[PDB]
Amino acid sequence: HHHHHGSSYQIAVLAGDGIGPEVMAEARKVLAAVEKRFDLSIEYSEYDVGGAAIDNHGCPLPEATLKGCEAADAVLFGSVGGPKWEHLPPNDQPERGALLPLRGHFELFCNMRPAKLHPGLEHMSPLRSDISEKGFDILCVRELTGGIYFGKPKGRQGEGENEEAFDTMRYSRKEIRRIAKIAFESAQGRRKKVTSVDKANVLACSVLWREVVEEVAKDYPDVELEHIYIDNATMQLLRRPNEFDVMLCSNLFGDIVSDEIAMLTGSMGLLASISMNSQGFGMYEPAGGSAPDIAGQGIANPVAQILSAALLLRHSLKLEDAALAIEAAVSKALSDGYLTCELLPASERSQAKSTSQMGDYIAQAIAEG
Amino acid sequence: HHHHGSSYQIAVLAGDGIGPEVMAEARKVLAAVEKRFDLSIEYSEYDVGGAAIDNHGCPLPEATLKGCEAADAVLFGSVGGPKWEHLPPNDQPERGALLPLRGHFELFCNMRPAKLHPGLEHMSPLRSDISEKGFDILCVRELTGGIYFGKPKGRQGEGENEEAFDTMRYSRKEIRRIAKIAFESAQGRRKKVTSVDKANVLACSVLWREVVEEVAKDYPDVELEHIYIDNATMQLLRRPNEFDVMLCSNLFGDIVSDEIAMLTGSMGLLASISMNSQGFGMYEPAGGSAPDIAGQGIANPVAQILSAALLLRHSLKLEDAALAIEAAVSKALSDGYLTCELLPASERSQAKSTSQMGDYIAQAIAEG
Ligand SMILES: CC(C)[C@H](C(=O)O)[C@@H](O)C(=O)O
Ligand SMILES: CC(C)[C@H](C(=O)O)[C@@H](O)C(=O)O
Ligand SMILES: [Cl-]
Ligand SMILES: [Cl-]
Ligand SMILES: [Mg+2]
Ligand SMILES: [Mg+2]
Repeated sequence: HHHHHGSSYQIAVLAGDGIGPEVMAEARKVLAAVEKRFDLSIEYSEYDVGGAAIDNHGCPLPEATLKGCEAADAVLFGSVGGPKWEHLPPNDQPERGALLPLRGHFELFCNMRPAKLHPGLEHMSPLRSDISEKGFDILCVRELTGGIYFGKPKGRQGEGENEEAFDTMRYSRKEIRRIAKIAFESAQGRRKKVTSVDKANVLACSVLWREVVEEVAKDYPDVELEHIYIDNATMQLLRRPNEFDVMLCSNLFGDIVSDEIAMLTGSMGLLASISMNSQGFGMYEPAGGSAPDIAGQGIANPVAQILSAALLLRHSLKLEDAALAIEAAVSKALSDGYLTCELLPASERSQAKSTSQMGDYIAQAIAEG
Repeated sequence: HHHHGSSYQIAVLAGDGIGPEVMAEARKVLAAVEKRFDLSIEYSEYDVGGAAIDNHGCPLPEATLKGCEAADAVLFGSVGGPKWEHLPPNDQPERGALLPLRGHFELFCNMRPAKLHPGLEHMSPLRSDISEKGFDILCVRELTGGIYFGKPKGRQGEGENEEAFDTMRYSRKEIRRIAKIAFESAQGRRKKVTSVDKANVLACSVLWREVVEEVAKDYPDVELEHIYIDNATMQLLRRPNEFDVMLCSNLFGDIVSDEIAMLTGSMGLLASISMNSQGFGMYEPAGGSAPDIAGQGIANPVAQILSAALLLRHSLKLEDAALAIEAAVSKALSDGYLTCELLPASERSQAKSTSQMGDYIAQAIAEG
């Protein structure tokens, strides 16, 4: 879809399952405030995805939803999955079923998961206090359309005790180069360090990864490159998270490293995910899941979904001041002690703010300019 | 080679860096144990790793491979160092010794026991309210299948379409043999197995989870749960006391064991068992060759010493001898015999040397 100057921007809204819809409502409330403020013309089109789409259409990614994403500038996505549908066959489940085909179809090779310890919440981290007091801010860049996720041969053959399954990890120089360039450009604008995570002592793919990373590293002389094996990286993120800036990982290794870093913040309800292609189209979603055990109770933390909209404004729509406004309003809520239940002790449950109290505060803070 | 009623044969492969100095403490402890229990053991020493490169021109000399073939078990140190890290990859110590050993000897079973020792919970990089509760997690890693040894591997093409590939493969036989060991291990511990996979993405993990469900029916007293690798990395942070045995494929077990080792904050205490179906195995510290402290007499020998205890239990079936070493090491750690790295720098004068630790532990076994 190409945007024309003065036309409305088009956002496909795919709220999904569980807490998706209730936090999406708060992202739409904060977006309405931003639209009025910075003067925007945005149109929204809602589509089912995930378990909601299994329930309404019989599959997790209906053709009408694919077509609706194709017509938009950007997708604001909630979360999918839940026990209702985990009995289902594999290709048929909400997450495998919606997320892998979305990524493949739109060539969303670039995943970026920003995580940091926010001022005054260092204590909720599961790290020892002398480590969490040091802070960290780590951007994970993960290659999303290659490696072992999409490689073939992939399947199962044979019989008796010798029946075997197989998966193939594959990477080309073109695929490694595009993802490495995003990690180095990111690092150039942050603290100028890329840690590339591989298993180059075992995997041919990682020997090639490390070679092509070294090639691209030549074009970014201001940025320090280091390499680390995936097993050692899980250890070093525990011991010295303040020493990393941008992580650059393959598809499986980035799946792992981004989750470990997310849990090290102790505040996953704050975390957002960007999945983009080379034309600037992307989907923007909370890193955490559909949390079906609390769906509908108004207790979910909507900051991850709100931040997802800020990153959509910045990355796809290039509406930079609109994005920073959201981010400032979120930070003002968190420092003015507007916290949801999972960011307070169990004894302070009655000071917790609801999903809608949080969105109200953040939307009001946007209007205050 | 099998054991007949005669002397046991151990092959000693000390390797590089701190390998020799902590092997010396392990040999001291073994001498005490052979005296107290009247054991009959013969030892043979072989170069491996960079020592082997420097002396023989390759990291796993044919003499070293044969010396292991002739033994009931191997006591292994560590290999690697910056002197050798510039060489072509197959010529380097680790890749060139460990992967050929594992493949040659069919060491499909890797076991890495990890726990917070009493009084050292504060070493963990976890928040105190988590670490103070303790944990003890045994990682069972499948060691000779999956993407480590799968074929094909290599490259195709040229320029932008130069591409590389690796293949993860697993048969039912390979999943069932390593699942059994996790279930037997759990039955002797806290009766829970957590199988770590990525069954929403990998065909090998769909077959892993099916074969693990089959094997679990034979151990109805053990709780089975499945967890995806990315989530397992987060749940081991928040609730490590809730896990007993982890059951993992080769790459997933390489990653999960390393995260758990760092959750202890005391990697100098940790040992690794690599065994085959015949009970032959190689027993070694989980930690590396630490060349920047080699020869200083600062290295912690507990992981090497505990490697010799596990060799006695798993390969030699000498349970009382194994338990003796474990009791002596626990005595040392609770009686203020701790090395450099287990104490604040401010308390360095209270730290024990490599040989002071061996002496004390050997002295303690010499006391019934
Ligand atoms: C649901 C699953 C296929 C997915 C992945 O592995 O990428 C998820 O873990 C994620 O990280 O977004
Ligand atoms: C050196 C490397 C090949 C090896 C492996 O990946 O298994 C190491 O990380 C280990 O855990 O023993
Ligand atoms: Cl991958
Ligand atoms: Cl594997
Ligand atoms: Mg994931
Ligand atoms: Mg490892």
